[PDB]
Amino acid sequence: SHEDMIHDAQMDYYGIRLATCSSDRSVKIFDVKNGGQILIADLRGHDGPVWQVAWAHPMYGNILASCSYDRKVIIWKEENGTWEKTYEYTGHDSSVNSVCWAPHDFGLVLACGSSDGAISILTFTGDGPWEVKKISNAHTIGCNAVSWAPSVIPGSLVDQPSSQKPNYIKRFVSGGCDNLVKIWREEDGQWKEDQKLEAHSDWVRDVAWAPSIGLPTSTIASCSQDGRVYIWTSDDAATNCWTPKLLHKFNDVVWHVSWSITANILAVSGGDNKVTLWKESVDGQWACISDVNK
Amino acid sequence: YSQEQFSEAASLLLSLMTARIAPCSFWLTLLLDALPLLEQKQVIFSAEQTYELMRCLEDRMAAKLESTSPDEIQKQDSSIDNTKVEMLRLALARNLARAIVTEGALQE
Amino acid sequence: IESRARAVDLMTHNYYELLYAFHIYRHNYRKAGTVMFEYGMRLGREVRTLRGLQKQVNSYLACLNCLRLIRPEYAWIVQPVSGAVYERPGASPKRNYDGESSAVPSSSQIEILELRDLEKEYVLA
Amino acid sequence: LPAQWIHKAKAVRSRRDGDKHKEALYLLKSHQWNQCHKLVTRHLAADAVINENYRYLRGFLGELARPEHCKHIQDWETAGKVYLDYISVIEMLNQIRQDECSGGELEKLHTKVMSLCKWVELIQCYSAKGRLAQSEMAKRVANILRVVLSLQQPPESMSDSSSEPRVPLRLLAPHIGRLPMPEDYALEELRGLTQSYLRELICGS
Repeated sequence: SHEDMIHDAQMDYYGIRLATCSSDRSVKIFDVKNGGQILIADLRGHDGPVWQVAWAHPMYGNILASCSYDRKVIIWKEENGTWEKTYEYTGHDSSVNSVCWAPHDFGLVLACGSSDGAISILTFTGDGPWEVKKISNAHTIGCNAVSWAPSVIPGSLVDQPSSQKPNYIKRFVSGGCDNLVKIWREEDGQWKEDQKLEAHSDWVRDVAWAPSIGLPTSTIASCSQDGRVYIWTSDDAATNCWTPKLLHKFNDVVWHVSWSITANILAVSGGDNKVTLWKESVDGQWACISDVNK
Repeated sequence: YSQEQFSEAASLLLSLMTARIAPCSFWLTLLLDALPLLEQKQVIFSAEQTYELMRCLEDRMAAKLESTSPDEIQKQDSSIDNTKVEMLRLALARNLARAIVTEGALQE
Repeated sequence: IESRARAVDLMTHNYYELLYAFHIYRHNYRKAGTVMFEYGMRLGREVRTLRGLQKQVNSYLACLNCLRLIRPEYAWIVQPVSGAVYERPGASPKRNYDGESSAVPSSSQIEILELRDLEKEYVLA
Repeated sequence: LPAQWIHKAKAVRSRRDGDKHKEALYLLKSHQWNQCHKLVTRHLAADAVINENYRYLRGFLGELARPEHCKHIQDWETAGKVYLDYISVIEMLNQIRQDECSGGELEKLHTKVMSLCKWVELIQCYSAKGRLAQSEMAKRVANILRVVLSLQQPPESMSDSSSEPRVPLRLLAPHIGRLPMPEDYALEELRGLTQSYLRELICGS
């Protein structure tokens, strides 16, 4: 199979097809069944090394996006058993590093950040245009990691019935390489400054939104190069109640954070060739409930 | 042609094209001149051989289009030349159809 | 003529090429190409000589000549499969050889044949 | 638990896997009227007309024809009940000959056929296969129209003695001339139209 080790690889909503992307310059795809699997494809195209892809929601169907070093994002849609290259964007000065789909409640818009110091957000009508939402000086240096708003999370919606549809304000988070993290809300047609966060005196590497189903509060696991893992939490941003807590003091450059598809636990890639499996215990504290030696 | 030597003219042309030599842009004019012979009531016309002529013509025009655009000049007469080429091949088809008709009416 | 042509043997005359020439007379490229292609079909079903191979080559040749005339909004043909035809008029009935299964009208047992497919076929021929 | 959600889920499942029967069934069952409309128009109409499986989409269009469904879908009137009309006329004319015919439905045949001739024009095909099914429809309607115009003078109960009536092509032509026609059977149709215009012009204005 792949000529270079895998950064990212994602199964579907249905567990029956797997996309696997390396910096090995191409991305290969298996059908998944019975425990067996046939490599159905190996999509080429990416004239920069590949890191990340992005699947979309099932009520839309089957949609993938990908970033590369060549400042190209390639956009793949599956037909008749054939995934193929549907939209592709470039115009970027530095390698496009972060791509992530928005909740289908907000729609078919991908977020696209790069260490350019600035970030675009691209909408696909699904048949039509690719609406561009480009924000310059988003960083004074560059963008490392970005996360959306997950669309629905407790805190004020208990009194809001299931029959109606609530207002969908757009917000999100990210952290860059100017030693800072930042928080954004969308209005006036554009995005403005929820929050500035300066606690990691070094560059932040990865960011983790706790899928706050059951949580009125807003919960962040921020991992930087400086070995400090901050759980940032605010019950209310309007009363400005974001506070840092230590999750773990790893002595390695702290790398990756990703919540479960089951939205229960967090996987943290450490400078140990390991992925620590942490769960916020039922009581009050964050316990590394398991590990995977990479 | 100039002394209207239809039989041996056509035989030579058949032999030459079966020899399969020279660039396409000129086989254009080749069959352009072959036109009135094809028009004339002649029984030696082997329509099937005429049609490897035309299928090679298709092959060559496809290759010509792939290798270059027939008209890189935008003028009132470039589209004239093009549509003239399609009309030419349409004339090829229609004249061959007539020749087949005459051949059959003579096979009686 | 089709009543006669189906009823009589093909080796006496190609009434199919006869009708094809009529098609040419009447400027009907669709029907002409279909006739010549189906006569190639009949030859392929019936005979297996290399002369016959040249013959189906000519058949498919002429059909795609009609293709040279066909308008893009019609780039396809129908072809239904059916049973055999009577042979030896003036002789006893039930004279049937080889043959093909009959189709089903309340469905689509017919085959629609377009540019690229038929040129695949002629290239292989 | 309301089967609305289960039909939603198995419907998107089917839209993933490609089981035509199942997407159609569960789209009907959950009544996504507009999108089910649009998808059936895209695919299912041609499928059923060319494969002659009128039963299923017959029930389909029948339940869709309910006026409230017409209210929640744009352009139901444009196509769906139109093809429902096609198929209904086809079946009833078939059965009227499956028994001994009665003019009390033959007159309705004439009235609705010559009318819907006026709206065959407004058929809009945005696909090659859509226009192909349109062509198949046109050729079949020409065939059945020839058959019925021949048989409306039944072989033992002739309607008119020997009269050659004036053809309603004076109304048919301005609308039938608005669509193209394949020269395969356009030949015979156009020839019949030739002798029609001959008498029409020898007896013109």
